[PDB]
Amino acid sequence: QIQLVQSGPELKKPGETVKISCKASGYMFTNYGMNWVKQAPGKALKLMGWINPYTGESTFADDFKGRFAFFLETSATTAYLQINNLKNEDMATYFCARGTTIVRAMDYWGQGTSLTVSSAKTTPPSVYPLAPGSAAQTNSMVTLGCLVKGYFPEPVTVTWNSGSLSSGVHTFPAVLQSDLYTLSSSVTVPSSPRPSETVTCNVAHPASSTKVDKKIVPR
Amino acid sequence: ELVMTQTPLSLPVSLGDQASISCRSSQSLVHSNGNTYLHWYLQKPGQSPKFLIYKVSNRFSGVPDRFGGSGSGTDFILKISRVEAEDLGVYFCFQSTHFFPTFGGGTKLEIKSADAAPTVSIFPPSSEQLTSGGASVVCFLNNFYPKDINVKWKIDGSERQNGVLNSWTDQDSKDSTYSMSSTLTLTKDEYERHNSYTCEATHKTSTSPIVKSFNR
Ligand SMILES: CN1C(=O)[C@@H]2[C@H](C1=O)[C@]1(Cl)C(Cl)=C(Cl)[C@@]2(Cl)C1(Cl)Cl
Repeated sequence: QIQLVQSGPELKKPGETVKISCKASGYMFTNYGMNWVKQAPGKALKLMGWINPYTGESTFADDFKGRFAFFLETSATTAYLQINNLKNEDMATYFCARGTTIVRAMDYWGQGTSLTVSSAKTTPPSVYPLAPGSAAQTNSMVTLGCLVKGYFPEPVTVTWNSGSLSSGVHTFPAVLQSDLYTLSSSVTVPSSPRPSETVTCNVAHPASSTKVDKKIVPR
Repeated sequence: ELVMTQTPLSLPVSLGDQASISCRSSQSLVHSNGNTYLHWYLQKPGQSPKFLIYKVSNRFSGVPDRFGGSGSGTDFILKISRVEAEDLGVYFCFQSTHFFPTFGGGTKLEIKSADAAPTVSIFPPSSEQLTSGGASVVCFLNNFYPKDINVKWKIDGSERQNGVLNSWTDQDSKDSTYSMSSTLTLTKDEYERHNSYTCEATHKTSTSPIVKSFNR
């Protein structure tokens, strides 16, 4: 019954302000405090603070002063986390979580809200074929790849042979290089079916409505 | 502030086996009121953290019998008698005895399997990237185990620790191995200034690094 449904992903530029909602249900919204937690990519959970119930007081960790606010629209049992004057270090995922006073802990957590802060403008990726460079060679299998470079924002969807190829593939998380993202994906197939049987990566970027195919030819 | 230190960072286990992880506070968590506010949470890849144990040894509703929390003062332990696949993920301890509640850094419960050397492949800058004025050399070190691996890049026989971006996949669903991608990005001028480009992988499966190179 208890549900904490958070608002969708956010894309903002430094200096802007963001409002992340947390819609609660299945419980008496006015009897529990709402906590907010920040988690930077692959890092530990960090408690930002919370907003007491019947009283309406908010506590903030030292790291979250001046630009942060907690408030709620009880008539709709929703809690908000407002971040003004966005900084790059504000980029992370945010969690809303119910607090249970007697135990001094958060019990039910929201699904999480990802926040990206960047001055970069939408940009479709550049897709390059990664075929072997005339060295090494024989054995039972061959690895091929595709470099998806210079796109924004995330994400990108990579498939091989329209998704028919699945077991031999490894698509890696994107990394930021100067306001822009780059990811790579490898596929390993038996050396007998290639180039005999075509192998092509398909890169799609919704953000910019982009769909690109790149057949891997002996480069 | 209360520092919560968890160990290990990664705990490889075989499903069905027992698992035990530690959480230590820089200050005793025993409150003046007698309670010890040390809790545990399970965060699954992509999912919201889940409430597991409260006040040291009390199981939150719905939490399986196999989860047991113990310890006192500054030292705590969370034990899983028989690990199931649903238990894999990152465990976090959290204290709220001392103003400004703090979390431990986490312990990732992963799968143990036999050692596996990485499969390393190097790819020179594509022709269309070059034409466009760019030059990235990519190296794949795939399906290896354990997860600890270091990759070095040498340009004309000398190490380059710059222009390098690395990315790592999560443990593989069907074979429990790990994979890494490392790409050396350099200016086209630079690329056209050197001949040899090598990708060196160091893994416990070998006394000698695995080297993949090409000379343009
Ligand atoms: C009301 N309220 C609070 O005072 C805080 C939060 C909350 O929901 C949590 Cl989740 C609970 Cl409950 C208590 Cl009490 C603390 Cl101090 C912690 Cl433990 Cl951070």
